Amino acid sequence: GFYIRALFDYDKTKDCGFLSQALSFRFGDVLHVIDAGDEEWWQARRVIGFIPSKRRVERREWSRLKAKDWGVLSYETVTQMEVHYARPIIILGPTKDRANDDLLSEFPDKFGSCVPHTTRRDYHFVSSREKMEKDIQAHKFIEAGQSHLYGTSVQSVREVAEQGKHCILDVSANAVRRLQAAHLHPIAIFIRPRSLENVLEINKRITEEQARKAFDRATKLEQEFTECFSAIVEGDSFEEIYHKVKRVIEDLSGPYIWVPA
Repeated sequence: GFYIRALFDYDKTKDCGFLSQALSFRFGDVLHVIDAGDEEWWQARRVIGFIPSKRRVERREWSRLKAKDWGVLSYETVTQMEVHYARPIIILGPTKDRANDDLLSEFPDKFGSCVPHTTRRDYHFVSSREKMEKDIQAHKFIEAGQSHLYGTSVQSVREVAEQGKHCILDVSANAVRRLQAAHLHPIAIFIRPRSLENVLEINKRITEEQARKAFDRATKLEQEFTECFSAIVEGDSFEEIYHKVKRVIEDLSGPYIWVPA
């Protein structure tokens, strides 16, 4: 058959109280499709039941958008490939900073921070801003910005990854595609707030206004970068989100991983 990665969560018993041979899966789950003979329902098992076909899932999506005329994600085929480095980590969403620091302090042997370049051991110093600006234009950085310039080079990430540890990247989701192109498949973990109230329950260190801003930024982050996420994590407290972040990292950190195309 063939393999696909789900780009949405699916649980009909949970959503409707309907019992059937339907398979339940979460965003990011890799599914082994054994029989795609039925146009509406595919037979598969998480890497044995039925899941809606690409045709069925999208038809439903397009129908939704068409409802707004004058007023789309389903699955992606994946292949397994071997990796010779430790996968970089990109945690996104509310509390991502806390999760980053705790992983670094709690497991220094497994996680490390890379050495950023700067125009201003700690940093890779660059004398010329011009040379810097050109390297940026030359796609040497996964992400950069500024009164001095700062950037995280593909090479610096590579060094940490080759040394055998997951490199904790403090970058935007835009960096995911950048890393994929450099053949350094990151583990992009999105922490999704279940609601505005949920943000204050997973992050007990911010104000109500900060939580609203956080919820809004999370919503726009999911709308635009879902395909780039390796996993989506939710919870009723940071502890639970942290526990899941660790589990997701482990689950996706083997010598063999699933990738697009």
